[PDB]
Amino acid sequence: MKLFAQGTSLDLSHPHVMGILNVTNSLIDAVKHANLMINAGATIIDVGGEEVSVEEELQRVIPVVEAIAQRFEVWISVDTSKPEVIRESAKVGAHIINDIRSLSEPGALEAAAETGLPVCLMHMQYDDVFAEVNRYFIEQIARCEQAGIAKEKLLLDPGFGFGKNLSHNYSLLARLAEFHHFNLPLLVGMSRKSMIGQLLNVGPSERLSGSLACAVIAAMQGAHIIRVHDVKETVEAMRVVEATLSAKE
Amino acid sequence: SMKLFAQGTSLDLSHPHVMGILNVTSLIDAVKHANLMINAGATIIDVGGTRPGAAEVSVEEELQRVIPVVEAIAQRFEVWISVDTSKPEVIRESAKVGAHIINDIRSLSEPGALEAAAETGLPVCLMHMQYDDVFAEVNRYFIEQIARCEQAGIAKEKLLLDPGFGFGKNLSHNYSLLARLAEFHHFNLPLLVGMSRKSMIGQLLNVGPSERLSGSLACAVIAAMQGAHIIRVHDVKETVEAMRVVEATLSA
Ligand SMILES: C[C@H](C(=O)O)c1n[nH]c2nc(N)[nH]c(=O)c2c1=O
Ligand SMILES: C[C@H](C(=O)O)c1n[nH]c2nc(N)[nH]c(=O)c2c1=O
Repeated sequence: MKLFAQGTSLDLSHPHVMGILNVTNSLIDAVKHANLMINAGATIIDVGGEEVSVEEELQRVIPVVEAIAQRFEVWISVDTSKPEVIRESAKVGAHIINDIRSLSEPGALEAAAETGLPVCLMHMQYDDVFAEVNRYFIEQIARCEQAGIAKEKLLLDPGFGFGKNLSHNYSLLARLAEFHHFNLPLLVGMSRKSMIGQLLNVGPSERLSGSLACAVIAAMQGAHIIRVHDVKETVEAMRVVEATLSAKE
Repeated sequence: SMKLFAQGTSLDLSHPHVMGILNVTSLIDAVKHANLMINAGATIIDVGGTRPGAAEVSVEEELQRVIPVVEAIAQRFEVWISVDTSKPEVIRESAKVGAHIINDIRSLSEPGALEAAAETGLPVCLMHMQYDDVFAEVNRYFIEQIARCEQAGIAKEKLLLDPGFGFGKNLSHNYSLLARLAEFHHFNLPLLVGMSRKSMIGQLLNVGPSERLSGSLACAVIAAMQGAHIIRVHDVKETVEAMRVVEATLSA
């Protein structure tokens, strides 16, 4: 199970650490940061600046993708919902459209087909959160298939955070591997999220450990992309989960 | 459901537990390191005076080191206490002073240890150490020492099972055990594991003993999500943090 973008490939045969690059100096404060996270072992960067106008956003997020495409052989993930951004990021060398809104914005769906790139679908918004999020995946995977983006370019993200309380969150985390039925890759972002801040009662700086544990639980069920802030630590932990799932038969 | 019973008190093995490590190699300093682990969540304290090539201590030295420490805890905290020792005197004497778990990494193999672990009606932790299957070899070892114990005074509802992480097992042997670990629940006996800053993290990381925290946290959370009841760590504040999220996914 691989991804294909801008001529290259991503091997989802082992789990993958993606760092976060909120681009909200500036441009140099951005390439410095991505350098480090690549040094840490991030195999994808998640660039993003989000509301704001589509000119503010292009202004910020597009040059940063450019410098990274023309300095490191790392994969590049654009976090945005706007169609201009989708089509311009693709034209510079981005690999994954990452839309938290799931292509919902006017013309974003079509722009995402227009690029031929992998696109990541995340659930957002009766206590069957797993049915709720599965059927949201069953819906959107068809909405995109009608749009003509092949299912083999589709990535699933349950939507940790946002509007879900503690209970719902951890029911998803518990039933993560049940989404493997799609045969589609699973991206997960839980780092420093409130499902760790409430459980551990610590400022946003010190959630590193409850974080790491969410990263391992995900990965032990076969999650393919994990979206974090503390990359060096998550890579190291990801090293020993690969050592574990390789010891199986 | 499982629960461990010693010294007229119990132990809720349903949710996982974090065991700290109190190396005693003074006593003021031991009680201080006890309090901090207790604050950080430690439900058990392992008291220790067991490393390959380390100085052989005497039985006078041991009781000198370890017996005043269990005393200071038993009367100052409500925490459960494990003694890490392999000597019969240290067993009997520490049982007298309010010890809860006997932790013999040499599985009561010293002359008179089995007997001494009988005369004290406390739980004993069995530990495997030392071609076909390292899980097969470990399991047949638990099949053995579970019987030699039962024929001795003690019951099966007193035993703890622990495979042998560290102790010369190579990186795959180590990581294959961590992957078939839930299979040891077939015993229907508590699972205690210890992996903090071991060589399975030291090798696969190419990293010094200090900076194995993240690798260690991971091995704990893999072990916990498979149902290990007790987890032996130096970095306790960090382990109970990770176990809280483990508890949260296991539950909801
Ligand atoms: C704003 C927030 C954050 O960075 O904390 C956030 N932005 N973008 C995201 N994209 C994906 N695929 N999954 C996520 O969880 C996620 C986030 O949580
Ligand atoms: C760090 C040291 C070593 O491996 O040399 C060591 N001492 N005492 C121990 N007791 C239990 N129950 N389990 C263990 O793994 C263990 C150790 O690993």
